[PDB]
Amino acid sequence: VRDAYIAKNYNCVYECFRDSYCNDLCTKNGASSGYCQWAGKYGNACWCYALPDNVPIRVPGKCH
Repeated sequence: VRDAYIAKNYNCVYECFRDSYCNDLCTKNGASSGYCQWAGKYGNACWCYALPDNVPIRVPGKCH
């Protein structure tokens, strides 16, 4: 499992503004927790906590 910017299709996240949405989103994939986090490198995103292993999260620089 991991803590990271969850991906969508091609190393892109869910640009969310409702931590709660994440709290539901991440765990919905099987994460233990879920919060929307933001940094800059890739902007804002959902930081899934203890997200399972089958979900390639994203960290490239730019989504594509």
